[PDB]
Amino acid sequence: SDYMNMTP
Amino acid sequence: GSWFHEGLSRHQAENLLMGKEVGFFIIRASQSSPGDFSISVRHEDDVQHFKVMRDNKGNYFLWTEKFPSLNKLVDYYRTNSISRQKQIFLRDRTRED
Repeated sequence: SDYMNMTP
Repeated sequence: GSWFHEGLSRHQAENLLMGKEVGFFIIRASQSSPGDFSISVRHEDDVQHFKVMRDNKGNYFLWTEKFPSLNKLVDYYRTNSISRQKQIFLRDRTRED
Protein backbone atom coordinates (compact mmCIF):
# COMPACT_ATOMS: atom_id res chain seq x y z
CA SER A 1 0.00 0.00 0.00
CA ASP A 2 1.46 3.31 1.16
CA TYR A 3 5.13 3.58 2.08
CA MET A 4 6.80 6.66 3.40
CA ASN A 5 9.81 6.28 1.08
CA MET A 6 7.96 5.60 -2.12
CA THR A 7 9.19 8.15 -4.59
CA PRO A 8 9.33 8.26 -8.40
CA GLY B 1 12.43 -12.29 20.04
CA SER B 2 13.59 -11.08 16.60
CA TRP B 3 13.30 -7.94 14.39
CA PHE B 4 12.33 -10.29 11.62
CA HIS B 5 8.86 -11.60 11.27
CA GLU B 6 8.74 -12.41 7.58
CA GLY B 7 5.19 -13.76 7.50
CA LEU B 8 3.55 -10.91 9.39
CA SER B 9 1.06 -8.92 7.30
CA ARG B 10 1.17 -5.12 7.07
CA HIS B 11 -1.92 -4.82 9.29
CA GLN B 12 -0.60 -7.39 11.78
CA ALA B 13 2.64 -5.41 12.05
CA GLU B 14 0.62 -2.27 12.77
CA ASN B 15 -1.29 -4.04 15.55
CA LEU B 16 1.86 -5.42 17.14
CA LEU B 17 3.74 -2.14 16.98
CA MET B 18 0.89 -0.06 18.37
CA GLY B 19 1.65 -1.84 21.66
CA LYS B 20 5.34 -0.81 21.56
CA GLU B 21 7.33 2.36 22.18
CA VAL B 22 8.28 4.91 19.49
CA GLY B 23 11.06 3.61 17.27
CA PHE B 24 10.26 -0.07 17.78
CA PHE B 25 10.05 -1.89 14.48
CA ILE B 26 9.61 -5.15 12.62
CA ILE B 27 11.02 -6.32 9.33
CA ARG B 28 8.55 -8.37 7.28
CA ALA B 29 8.33 -9.64 3.74
CA SER B 30 6.69 -7.08 1.55
CA GLN B 31 3.23 -7.94 0.27
CA SER B 32 3.59 -5.51 -2.69
CA SER B 33 7.13 -6.46 -3.74
CA PRO B 34 7.34 -10.12 -2.72
CA GLY B 35 11.11 -10.67 -2.92
CA ASP B 36 11.83 -7.62 -0.82
CA PHE B 37 11.38 -6.60 2.77
CA SER B 38 9.32 -3.83 4.43
CA ILE B 39 10.22 -2.16 7.73
CA SER B 40 7.28 -1.11 9.90
CA VAL B 41 8.09 1.46 12.58
CA ARG B 42 6.14 2.83 15.55
CA HIS B 43 5.73 6.60 15.28
CA GLU B 44 4.15 8.77 17.96
CA ASP B 45 0.53 8.25 16.92
CA ASP B 46 0.61 5.45 14.37
CA VAL B 47 2.79 2.92 12.53
CA GLN B 48 4.47 3.84 9.22
CA HIS B 49 6.07 1.59 6.63
CA PHE B 50 9.27 1.76 4.57
CA LYS B 51 10.07 -0.37 1.51
CA VAL B 52 13.52 -1.97 1.55
CA MET B 53 14.77 -1.62 -1.99
CA ARG B 54 17.69 -3.28 -3.71
CA ASP B 55 20.16 -1.89 -6.21
CA ASN B 56 21.86 -3.67 -9.09
CA LYS B 57 24.70 -4.76 -6.77
CA GLY B 58 22.36 -6.28 -4.16
CA ASN B 59 22.74 -3.41 -1.65
CA TYR B 60 19.74 -2.60 0.56
CA PHE B 61 18.41 0.95 0.90
CA LEU B 62 15.42 3.05 1.95
CA TRP B 63 16.37 6.49 0.70
CA THR B 64 19.78 7.08 -0.93
CA GLU B 65 22.08 5.50 1.68
CA LYS B 66 23.20 1.96 0.72
CA PHE B 67 24.07 -1.03 2.88
CA PRO B 68 25.51 -4.47 2.07
CA SER B 69 23.17 -6.15 4.59
CA LEU B 70 19.90 -5.56 6.43
CA ASN B 71 21.82 -5.70 9.66
CA LYS B 72 23.95 -2.74 8.65
CA LEU B 73 20.88 -0.85 7.45
CA VAL B 74 19.17 -1.35 10.84
CA ASP B 75 22.20 -0.35 12.81
CA TYR B 76 22.59 2.88 10.72
CA TYR B 77 19.01 3.88 11.50
CA ARG B 78 19.61 3.56 15.24
CA THR B 79 21.72 6.75 14.91
CA ASN B 80 20.20 8.49 11.90
CA SER B 81 16.48 9.22 11.43
CA ILE B 82 14.65 6.62 9.32
CA SER B 83 11.95 9.23 8.66
CA ARG B 84 12.29 12.33 6.51
CA GLN B 85 9.23 13.93 8.03
CA LYS B 86 10.07 13.43 11.70
CA GLN B 87 13.10 12.40 13.72
CA ILE B 88 12.62 8.70 14.48
CA PHE B 89 15.39 6.25 15.40
CA LEU B 90 15.08 2.48 15.36
CA ARG B 91 14.95 0.99 18.86
CA ASP B 92 14.69 -2.59 20.12
CA ARG B 93 15.09 -2.28 23.86
CA THR B 94 13.29 -0.36 26.51
CA ARG B 95 15.18 2.27 28.50
CA GLU B 96 14.95 -0.09 31.53
CA ASP B 97 16.47 -3.01 29.66
